[PDB]
Amino acid sequence: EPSSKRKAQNRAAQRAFRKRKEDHLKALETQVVTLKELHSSTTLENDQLRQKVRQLEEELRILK
Amino acid sequence: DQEPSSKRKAQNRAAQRAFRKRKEDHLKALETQVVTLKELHSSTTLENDQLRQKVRQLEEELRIL
DNA sequence: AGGTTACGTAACC
DNA sequence: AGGTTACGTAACC
Repeated sequence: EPSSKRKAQNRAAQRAFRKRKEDHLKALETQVVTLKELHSSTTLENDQLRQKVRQLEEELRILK
Repeated sequence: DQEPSSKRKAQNRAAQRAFRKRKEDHLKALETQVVTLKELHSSTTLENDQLRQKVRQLEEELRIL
């Protein structure tokens, strides 16, 4: 059977490990919410930029 | 004394095993989703950078003639 | 070395 | 009722 010191170390190592898993879980939950707002905004900017390119392409098609 | 019955011990084990499974299934799903989202962010950002260049190439071409 | 894998214990709600 | 909260145990690498 593990010594009193090894027992104590296993409890502490698990306490720490358990906390890191919780921190990581919460960090991923926030990343999905953030990366979803980030995706919805950069894709809206791409709509405006592709419409801006379609505008300049016909404006060059006309003036040339 | 106050010790749970053999059947209750078995149920606590089963319930914990099932709880752990659900928690891990959600972990793998999030990990996958965050990867799908990160690569999508990197993809639509490269596109945004291509559209910002295509909006300057066409403005230089429509500035000379 | 002790972080990690792996499963358990039991009160609590 | 048993899912959930809360920690522990120890071998493995």
